[PDB]
This record gives sequence, C-alpha cells and structure tokens, in this order.
Amino acid sequence: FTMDCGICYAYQLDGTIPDQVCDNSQCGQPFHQICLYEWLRGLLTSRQSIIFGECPYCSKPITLKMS
Amino acid sequence: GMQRASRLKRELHMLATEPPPGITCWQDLRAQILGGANTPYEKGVFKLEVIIPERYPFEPPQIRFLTPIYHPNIDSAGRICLDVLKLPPKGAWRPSLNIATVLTSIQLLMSEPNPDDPLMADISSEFKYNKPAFLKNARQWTEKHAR
Ligand SMILES: [Cl-]
Ligand code: NA
Ligand SMILES: [Zn+2]
Ligand SMILES: [Zn+2]
Repeated sequence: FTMDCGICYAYQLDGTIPDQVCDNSQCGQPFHQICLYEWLRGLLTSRQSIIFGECPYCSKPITLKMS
Repeated sequence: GMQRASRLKRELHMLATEPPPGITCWQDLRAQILGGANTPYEKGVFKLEVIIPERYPFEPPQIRFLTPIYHPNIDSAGRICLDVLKLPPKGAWRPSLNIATVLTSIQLLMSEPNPDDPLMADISSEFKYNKPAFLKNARQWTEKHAR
C-alpha cells in the first residue's frame, strides 16, 4: 500500500513517485514533482528561487524543490 | 499528457463503481443528472457533454447541458456559469476537484440557483421576484424537454 499523487491520481509518473508532501499536518497530500510544478507555475501566487505556492488541497503554503 | 490518462483511468472507474447519487458519467464523455426531489426539475433526465481538455487536470473540464433546462445560471445553449468550471483567479478550479465533484456542483446549482451570477437575466429576475412563476416555467420546461 502506497499513495497516489493528489494531482494526477497515479502512483508512478515517468519513473517518479509522489514524494512531494504537503507541509500542513491537517492535509499532507502527496504529489509528484512534475505535477505540483505544472500546477504552481501557472499560479500568480507562486514564487521561484525551489518554488513556493499553495497546496491545491488545503491552500496552505507548500515548497517544491526540483532536481 | 500522462497525467490526463491516469486521471481518467481512475475517475472513470470510480464514476462506474461508486458515482454521486443521481449522477452518472461514462466514456468525449457523457454525463447524466437526474432531476432532484423537491426541485422543479424533478422527474427530469438531463444529458450533459463533458469534454476533458488536453491539459486536464490543470484545466477544468468543459461541461454543457445537452438537455434544455430553464435556469438562471444556464443559458439556452447549455452553457453553465459556475466558478469551478473556470481557472483562477476569476474561477475556482484546482486539481483537488474532479469530474465527480464538478458534476455534483452542477447538481447542487440546479437545486439552488445563484441569482447573483445570472446568465439569463430574464429568468434570473423571475427567480427573485416571482418564485412560483419561475417554478411553474421550470416544471413545464422539464416536462417538455427532459422526459
Ligand atoms: Cl477518483
Ligand atoms: Na470549463
Ligand atoms: Zn502526479
Ligand atoms: Zn495541503
């Protein structure tokens, strides 16, 4: 048992797994790097240095480090 | 577009195994919402068109009524005025939503019209100032086109 990405509903995507977990303890939704990035990049509230945006579930701050 | 497929793979299976009450959706996509009890659309069957865009789920589904319906937020062409059907900041779509929830939202919209977000100004005014007249018209519209 292991959990699907909260965005694409799949476990494996391009050989990656949903290892991007929401900071918020009241949420904790897992995401693929690819999926979370694809969603955040189009959001006006996002910032990039590493990328910051909102959890697509709880709307709380979320941090995504690309590799 | 691997994400579009994985979404549809799970959503279609779930829509087939445990769909929202009064709602069905099957492979473009076809959706059906049964008219709710204690609504003027009761005993009406409403067919819908559900187009899944290439960038789904990063973009909202495109849903229109195929069945004519008499409603303040739904035009004669089946177009639906609903925030979850549009991207931010103007809209409220996000990947946490899906086909089932959007359809449920449409089902809820049918039960509780939004007079503050009218697509049909005439129908919208009637809903506010002559509820019974609106209900009467919606009933007849349902009998004529939805069954
Ligand atoms: Cl699902
Ligand atoms: Na849409
Ligand atoms: Zn994913
Ligand atoms: Zn979250």
